[PDB]
Amino acid sequence: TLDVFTKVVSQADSRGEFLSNEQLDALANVVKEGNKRLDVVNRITSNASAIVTNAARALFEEQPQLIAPGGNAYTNRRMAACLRDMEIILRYVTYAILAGDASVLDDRCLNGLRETYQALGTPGSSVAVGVQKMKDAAVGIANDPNGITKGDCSQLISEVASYFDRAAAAVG
Amino acid sequence: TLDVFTKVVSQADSRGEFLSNEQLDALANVVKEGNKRLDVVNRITSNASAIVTNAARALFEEQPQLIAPGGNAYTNRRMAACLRDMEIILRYVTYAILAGDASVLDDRCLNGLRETYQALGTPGSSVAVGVQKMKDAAVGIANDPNGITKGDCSQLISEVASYFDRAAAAVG
Amino acid sequence: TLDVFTKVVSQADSRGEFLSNEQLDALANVVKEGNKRLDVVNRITSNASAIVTNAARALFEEQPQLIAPGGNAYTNRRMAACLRDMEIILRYVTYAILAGDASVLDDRCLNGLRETYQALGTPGSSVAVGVQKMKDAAVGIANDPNGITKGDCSQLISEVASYFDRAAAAVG
Amino acid sequence: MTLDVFTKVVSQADSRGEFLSNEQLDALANVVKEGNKRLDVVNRITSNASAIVTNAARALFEEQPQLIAPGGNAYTNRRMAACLRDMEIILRYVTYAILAGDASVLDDRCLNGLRETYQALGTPGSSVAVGVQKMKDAAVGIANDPNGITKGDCSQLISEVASYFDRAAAAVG
Amino acid sequence: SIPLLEYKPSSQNQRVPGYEVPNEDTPRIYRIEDAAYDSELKELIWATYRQVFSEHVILKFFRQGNLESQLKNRAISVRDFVRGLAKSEAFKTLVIKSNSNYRLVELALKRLLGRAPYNKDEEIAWSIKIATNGWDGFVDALLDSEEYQSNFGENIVPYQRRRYKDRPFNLVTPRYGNYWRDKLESERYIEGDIKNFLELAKSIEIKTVTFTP
Amino acid sequence: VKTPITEAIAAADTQGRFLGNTELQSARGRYERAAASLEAARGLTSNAQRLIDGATQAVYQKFPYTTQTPGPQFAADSRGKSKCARDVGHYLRIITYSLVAGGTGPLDEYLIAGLAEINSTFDLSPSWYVEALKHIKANHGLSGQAANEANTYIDYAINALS
Amino acid sequence: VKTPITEAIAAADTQGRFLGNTELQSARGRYERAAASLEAARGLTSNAQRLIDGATQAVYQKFPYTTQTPGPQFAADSRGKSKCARDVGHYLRIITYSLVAGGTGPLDEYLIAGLAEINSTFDLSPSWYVEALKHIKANHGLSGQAANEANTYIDYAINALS
Amino acid sequence: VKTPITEAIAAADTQGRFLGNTELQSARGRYERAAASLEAARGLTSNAQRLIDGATQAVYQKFPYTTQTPGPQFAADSRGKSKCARDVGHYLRIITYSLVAGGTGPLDEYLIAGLAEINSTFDLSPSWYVEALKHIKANHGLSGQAANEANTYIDYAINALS
Ligand SMILES: *[C@H](C)[C@H]1/C(=C/c2[nH]c(/C=C3N=C(/C=C4\NC(=O)C(CC)=C4C)C(C)=C\3CCC(=O)O)c(CCC(=O)O)c2C)NC(=O)[C@@H]1C
Ligand SMILES: *[C@H](C)[C@H]1/C(=C/c2[nH]c(/C=C3N=C(/C=C4\NC(=O)C(CC)=C4C)C(C)=C\3CCC(=O)O)c(CCC(=O)O)c2C)NC(=O)[C@@H]1C
Ligand SMILES: *[C@H](C)[C@H]1/C(=C/c2[nH]c(/C=C3N=C(/C=C4\NC(=O)C(CC)=C4C)C(C)=C\3CCC(=O)O)c(CCC(=O)O)c2C)NC(=O)[C@@H]1C
Ligand SMILES: CCC1=C(C)/C(=C/C2=NC(=C\c3[nH]c(/C=C4\NC(=O)[C@H](C)[C@H]4CC)c(C)c3CCC(=O)O)/C(CCC(=O)O)=C2C)NC1=O
Ligand SMILES: CCC1=C(C)/C(=C/C2=NC(=C\c3[nH]c(/C=C4\NC(=O)[C@H](C)[C@H]4CC)c(C)c3CCC(=O)O)/C(CCC(=O)O)=C2C)NC1=O
Ligand SMILES: CCC1=C(C)/C(=C/C2=NC(=C\c3[nH]c(/C=C4\NC(=O)[C@H](C)[C@H]4CC)c(C)c3CCC(=O)O)/C(CCC(=O)O)=C2C)NC1=O
Ligand SMILES: CCC1=C(C)/C(=C/C2=NC(=C\c3[nH]c(/C=C4\NC(=O)[C@H](C)[C@H]4CC)c(C)c3CCC(=O)O)/C(CCC(=O)O)=C2C)NC1=O
Ligand SMILES: CCC1=C(C)/C(=C/C2=NC(=C\c3[nH]c(/C=C4\NC(=O)[C@H](C)[C@H]4CC)c(C)c3CCC(=O)O)/C(CCC(=O)O)=C2C)NC1=O
Ligand SMILES: CCC1=C(C)/C(=C/C2=NC(=C\c3[nH]c(/C=C4\NC(=O)[C@H](C)[C@H]4CC)c(C)c3CCC(=O)O)/C(CCC(=O)O)=C2C)NC1=O
Ligand SMILES: CCC1=C(C)/C(=C/C2=NC(=C\c3[nH]c(/C=C4\NC(=O)[C@H](C)[C@H]4CC)c(C)c3CCC(=O)O)/C(CCC(=O)O)=C2C)NC1=O
Ligand SMILES: CCC1=C(C)/C(=C/C2=NC(=C\c3[nH]c(/C=C4\NC(=O)[C@H](C)[C@H]4CC)c(C)c3CCC(=O)O)/C(CCC(=O)O)=C2C)NC1=O
Ligand SMILES: CCC1=C(C)/C(=C/C2=NC(=C\c3[nH]c(/C=C4\NC(=O)[C@H](C)[C@H]4CC)c(C)c3CCC(=O)O)/C(CCC(=O)O)=C2C)NC1=O
Repeated sequence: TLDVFTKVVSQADSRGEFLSNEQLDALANVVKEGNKRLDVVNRITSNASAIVTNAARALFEEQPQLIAPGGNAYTNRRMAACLRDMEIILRYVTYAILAGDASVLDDRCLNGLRETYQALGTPGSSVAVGVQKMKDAAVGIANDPNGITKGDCSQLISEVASYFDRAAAAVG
Repeated sequence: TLDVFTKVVSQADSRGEFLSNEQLDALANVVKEGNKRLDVVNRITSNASAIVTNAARALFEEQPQLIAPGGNAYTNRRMAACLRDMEIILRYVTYAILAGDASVLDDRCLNGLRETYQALGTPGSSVAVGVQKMKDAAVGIANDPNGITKGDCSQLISEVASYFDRAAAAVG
Repeated sequence: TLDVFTKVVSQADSRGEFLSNEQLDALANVVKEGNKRLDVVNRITSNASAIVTNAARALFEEQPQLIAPGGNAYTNRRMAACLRDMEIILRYVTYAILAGDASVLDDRCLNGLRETYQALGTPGSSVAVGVQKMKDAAVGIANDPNGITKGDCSQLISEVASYFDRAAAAVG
Repeated sequence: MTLDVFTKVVSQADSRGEFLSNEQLDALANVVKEGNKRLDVVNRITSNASAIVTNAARALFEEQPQLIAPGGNAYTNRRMAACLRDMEIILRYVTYAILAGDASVLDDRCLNGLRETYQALGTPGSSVAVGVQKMKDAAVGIANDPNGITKGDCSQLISEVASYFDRAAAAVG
Repeated sequence: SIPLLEYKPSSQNQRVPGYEVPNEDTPRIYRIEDAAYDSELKELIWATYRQVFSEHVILKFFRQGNLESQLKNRAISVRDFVRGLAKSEAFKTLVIKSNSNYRLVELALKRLLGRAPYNKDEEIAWSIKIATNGWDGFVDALLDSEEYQSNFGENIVPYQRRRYKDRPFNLVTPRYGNYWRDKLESERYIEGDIKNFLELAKSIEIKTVTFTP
Repeated sequence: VKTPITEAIAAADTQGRFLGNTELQSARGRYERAAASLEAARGLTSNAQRLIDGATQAVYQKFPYTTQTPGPQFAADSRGKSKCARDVGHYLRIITYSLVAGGTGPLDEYLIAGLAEINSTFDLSPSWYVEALKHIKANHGLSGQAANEANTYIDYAINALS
Repeated sequence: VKTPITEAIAAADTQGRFLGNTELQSARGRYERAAASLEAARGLTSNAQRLIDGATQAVYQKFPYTTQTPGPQFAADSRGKSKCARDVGHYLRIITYSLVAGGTGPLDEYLIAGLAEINSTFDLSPSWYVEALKHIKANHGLSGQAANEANTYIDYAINALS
Repeated sequence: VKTPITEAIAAADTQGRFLGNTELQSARGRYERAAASLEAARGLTSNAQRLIDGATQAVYQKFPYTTQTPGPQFAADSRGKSKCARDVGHYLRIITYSLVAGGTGPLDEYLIAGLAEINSTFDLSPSWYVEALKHIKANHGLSGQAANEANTYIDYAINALS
């Protein structure tokens, strides 16, 4: 579990020198964009369950053979696997957005997902489409201004689109 | 853990259609041969400990190097391994006879026996021979009529000879 | 005549979908870097006439038979002919940097130019030795900083030189 | 159970089943204003945590010399260490209760079985109370003095700390 | 003393919730407080032997009389009872003479915690503690772990948590390791070899004379 | 899956002992029960198109708003009503599965595990399928011992919905 | 209960160490936040009779069958509508509790624990209270940053219902 | 490492739930604390050569025998005094690390873990570095609230030595 701060700390520990001035200048900018980071993370967990069901319908339409019999997500028990576990991507993504680093995302939700499926028979490609259907809606939920002050966070939202693309490409 | 019934159920679940008429005609025959299934299974467990010791002496004569020193079954602890264990084949075989299916036999007593011996040094072939010495005596115990009504069960006894041959060939 | 703004419309019309949010974040960077280009473009057009003769101080000095009797730049209207349209390269390269996409460049300097240049009898390869000499002088002026606030202009400059390389490829 | 000053009012207002009254929100707004003084007092104790354990230990083991004398309950180096280690555990659960502003965390961890556990142990309860009462006059005195800080009178807040040690002392001896 | 080596956890069938509501092939995970009888406690005392040792090593000589008596009395909690079998020198000769340190991590997680190890780097992580704390100290740190005490609870026999399609662990892991087997082949006593006569051949003195012409 | 044959097997496995007469008597209780249960399954498979037509129309008359309210969850559009006959057509399979298997195994493994988990998410009210099964409970037309056997699995599914 | 003061306490308890600067910075994040949250609670307590009247009438117009269908679960009789204002009157207490406590503690301990457990039994559809809270989300009349903080708890309850 | 951002993360991980408002308020508390802590780190990095010269000479005047006694452990030879400025030069890095990280993470992971373990072996008395840090505590020259934040990590290291 690493931060943006402890990323710089563990990197400066390996060289064994003091923290340089521009690194403190860069981390002072993260303090200024710190309140926008709580704007984006609070907006996802408020719309957490609404974006799980909405991305599930768009997945199970466009691959109909899954909930069809013989499919990997056919029975009601497995189905509650491939639906409730779509939160677990979002659980570890919004951890990484609030952390600002992809270390927590890597060793919990990324380290064995492409591992565990060969023994399970779950198709890797189907999951990728699913997380990639979360990404265009999770970015779109945090994009629109309604009752918040207007700001610019395109340099910060691209981190969120990178986090889903890190989660997608490591499996499929 | 599967039956003959749940074999048809899980097969009919994958196609997603109702149960056909001849499948119910075939399962009605299993009801009629259900009382012959009870007698054969019951007989084995009555002669369980007598067929473990009798197959052990015929094994340890015809391969004398096992209980000879340096052998894999030389010491008593090891010896009480190879002897008691011989019940565990019979424990999972008579489960499969009463189940009428080889699913319980496969994932408990067959799934790692050919696995576990390379790390153990036990000879796989010798174990296979021992189970094949159970098979000609277990069939011969259930074959002879003494104080039971005469019937025909050659189509059912061949399932038992198939179960030991499934247990034998998966190891050696 | 296409643009950066209009070409990301035109392929988006061909697929018939609404413009995605990461295309708008792409165009937001185009607006962001827009101010520098106007500044960059103005320096080329203000030194437009100074580039052409300084390229003609080497286009003819390196291949000196061209103005010597017999070459196709020999007589005086023939000489004024390769200053009449040495600048038309600069007239449309500056249109390409303004639009930000080379689709207005390829209709005028790249479309039928290689056809006339074997119909007339002019050396086609002797143009692209000196259009490279324009690019060596164009990016020297556009990068040089005098009385201007400093920001990285690496992205704009590399693909300014890509327009000259497209201008040399379809003539040679 | 772990309770706040806020969840004290919440669980009390839950039992009556009515909305939160206006003066309760007026009282909790005052706790927000004294919230920065609460971090002043809690940060000053844990910075002087190990210095006040050793200093209260010497004043205890002088004035009752029979403890580290042979036959005493804190004689050998093992029991001694346990007693020494423990004196932090009062301070661990006291400064939890100061930052909580409530004595619920102090009660069910460090108070619920201390007067219980000593009859089976043979440790003297009265002596322990003295040890904690020697912490209290030094912990109040550490947070009292002002060096390089804004001066305000929280005397209404320091009396909560003197109440917390007196709650911890009187429940054992 | 020193905090443990930091290990990354992999994806594992028990690490997450799974929505199986009681399946049949799942264990019968026993409790001490149900019993109220002579009868129930003999079955419960047998299933804990079946977990920690294994069925094959469940012989009467190994079994402890004092421990069995305690469960009936109820003086000792079943979680306090498993400490008897893991720190039993009848158990210790069977598994600690024959298994390396990294296998000793894996076997204790596979039986006592009833879980597969996550990765390789965490058997390295638990390894330092065992060498310093002993075998008893590593077992003591495993049973007083927060993970063991919350999920098994206080009085429930060890078992495997989630095995939708997963090998039984007794079958999956041998009592001893692949290393200790190779010693048994090395000390097999081959018959009719030149190697056992090598220590006799050097004791015999031989003098050789060569003539050149 | 759960079957009173395999219930006798998995119980004897944990004790590590042979199939005694305790586990053996559980088998013939399953066997002679099938003869009153297999023609209880034949009464449902022959009447397959009747009941899924009957229960679907019974739901609409019980809840008249579910045909009018606009939403994916409801049956306002055609693909809702196409998904209507799929769902109750999926219930009658498992009841015929669990009647033939003789236990509540297929009802456990294929229907009710996570059934209360999904209905919170897709806002499918379970009282919809309660009235759907209660039409099948009254319209099956089975008589005698076989009817009793087919009647419990309908009621076992209802208590799992609630 | 869960409070980011006590979240800092219970985390430092399991490690067995003093309140360092790690747990201390979690306190002033709760403190400052209260000044935008306490008048977020004052906006709800002053408008108490408005919202429970507003959300109850919003439920009936959204679901017109719940006033007509005969059953205890519904609001056909008078004691149903008496239990209607009790339920949404019970929701607004915990939102004002969890705004004042500053965490999702009282929402965890008093509302959503076993909330999906009871609604399967009494066949109370959770989509009833979804539309009830969404009326409060649009008509609470609060403004600014404080209102936004107050709102999350409305949306945190909705995701717990679904 | 320990950071009150990651303290909020690892706490929400074991419960297996999303980042609610409980963990979110722990973030802001770290954020606005940095603005009184980053120029608290700038006061130490600018005065780097002053303090390691000051604390090393303060140790020799406090303990005059440590310059005279013959031994590797002491500072009699030149390589002892070369290892003197290395050690206190290593302390000031972690204090600037733990001020910038905002928690006692780098003090835990890099300094005090096994710090009482090595000093028994190399017979380095911890009271040497107590007086070394107490010179830095009085002579770091920082003022205001930011200075106070820096001071706690100095006092947190002293209690770890004792
Ligand atoms: C010291 C001021 C007094 C004193 C103390 C003393 N304590 C013990 C032994 C133990 N004390 C505890 C205490 C706690 N456990 C908790 O969980 C908490 C709350 C966080 C507390 C306060 C425990 C568990 C033990 C025993 C085992 C262990 O510590 O690990 C002893 C040891 C006595 C003996 O014979 O063993 C002593 C001597 N002694 C005095 O005289 C003082 C009044
Ligand atoms: C989902 C988009 C796809 C899909 C999934 C599906 N998964 C399973 C079963 C399991 N999935 C896991 C996954 C994890 N465990 C972890 O610890 C983590 C990281 C935190 C993950 C991602 C596990 C352990 C299982 C086994 C059962 C369990 O959940 O405990 C199934 C069931 C398959 C079966 O045969 O039983 C399915 C269907 N299915 C799809 O179609 C999607 C493409
Ligand atoms: C010493 C000359 C070199 C060195 C040592 C060093 N090792 C580690 C980490 C570990 N060491 C072990 C070693 C053992 N484990 C065993 O069970 C046994 C036999 C009983 C041995 C010899 C293990 C498992 C580890 C992993 C972590 C652990 O302590 O439990 C470290 C710490 C490194 C780190 O934390 O990353 C060090 C310093 N390393 C050197 O630099 C010397 C060259
Ligand atoms: C953890 C609890 C918490 C939250 C949620 C929080 C949010 C928060 N967002 C703020 C500002 C802001 N937040 C945004 C966010 C955005 N504007 C846009 O148009 C974008 C689409 C979007 C980012 C994607 C902006 C633009 C501001 C302006 C003020 C600033 O820069 O902070 C501020 C400044 C102070 C104030 O508003 O009173 C707060 C409080 N503060 C807290 O303490
Ligand atoms: C439920 C399915 C199942 C089976 C069958 C199984 C077998 C199994 N037999 C083992 C050992 C053994 N297996 C044997 C058996 C034999 N060795 C011989 O010499 C004979 C040739 C042969 C018997 C015919 C013996 C003697 C041991 C003890 C060897 C040792 O301790 O090193 C071991 C390792 C130690 C143990 O726990 O006892 C396993 C895992 N485990 C399973 O989970
Ligand atoms: C679970 C405990 C249990 C057992 C063991 C059991 C067995 C059993 N086997 C029976 C019949 C029978 N069992 C057999 C079996 C055979 N005859 C042969 O010649 C073949 C070699 C062999 C089959 C391979 C036959 C032929 C009958 C005649 C009656 C019938 O069809 O059931 C019957 C009919 C009723 C009776 O005998 O009183 C019983 C009770 N019933 C039980 O409740
Ligand atoms: C608007 C875009 C555009 C361009 C650029 C263009 C070029 C162009 N240059 C031409 C001739 C020419 N082009 C050149 C140029 C050169 N020859 C040389 O010796 C030099 C190497 C080189 C100049 C660097 C010369 C000297 C002629 C006259 C050749 C002739 O009359 O045969 C001709 C044929 C006759 C003409 O109308 O003048 C065309 C069409 N036409 C276009 O419509
Ligand atoms: C159409 C009339 C027009 C022009 C010409 C124009 C140019 C222009 N260039 C600007 C900035 C700038 N322009 C440059 C350009 C460069 N710096 C380098 O070192 C590179 C070599 C070079 C690009 C190749 C840079 C770096 C800035 C910094 C400010 C900014 O990002 O806009 C700005 C910002 C506002 C200002 O300067 O007052 C202006 C006005 N604005 C106008 O309205
Ligand atoms: C000797 C008796 C005494 C005390 C106790 C005292 C404390 C004290 N702390 C203050 C401020 C403060 N105290 C803190 C302390 C902190 N905030 C955090 O979030 C951190 C976790 C923590 C430090 C670790 C802060 C942030 C302020 C803001 C005002 C200031 O800078 O002084 C002030 C400013 C004036 C006032 O509050 O009325 C007082 C009075 N003054 C006194 O006369
Ligand atoms: C094999 C056993 C089995 C069954 C029966 C089953 C049902 C089931 N029906 C669903 C949705 C649905 N179920 C229905 C059915 C209905 N809604 C109505 O309006 C009508 C009242 C009613 C039909 C009479 C509809 C329309 C949907 C789509 C709802 C949505 O997409 O939100 C869903 C969630 C999404 C899906 O994959 O399609 C499941 C899991 N799943 C199973 O594994
Ligand atoms: C403190 C948080 C809290 C809430 C909110 C809560 C609700 C709650 N409402 C209930 C029943 C009820 N809930 C309602 C409410 C409604 N039904 C309708 O028809 C309307 C659509 C809707 C109101 C808008 C009614 C009428 C009953 C009685 C139903 C019955 O008795 O079967 C019940 C079961 C019986 C009871 O004790 O009264 C609970 C537990 N319990 C809690 O602990
Ligand atoms: C990055 C943070 C960091 C620090 C600061 C650190 C200090 C440290 N200093 C050590 C020894 C030492 N430390 C000193 C320093 C002193 N002794 C004296 O006599 C003087 C009073 C004093 C200096 C002012 C000396 C001379 C040794 C060698 C002692 C020996 O070899 O026994 C040792 C043990 C052996 C070693 O690897 O060199 C450590 C671990 N280690 C760390 O990882």
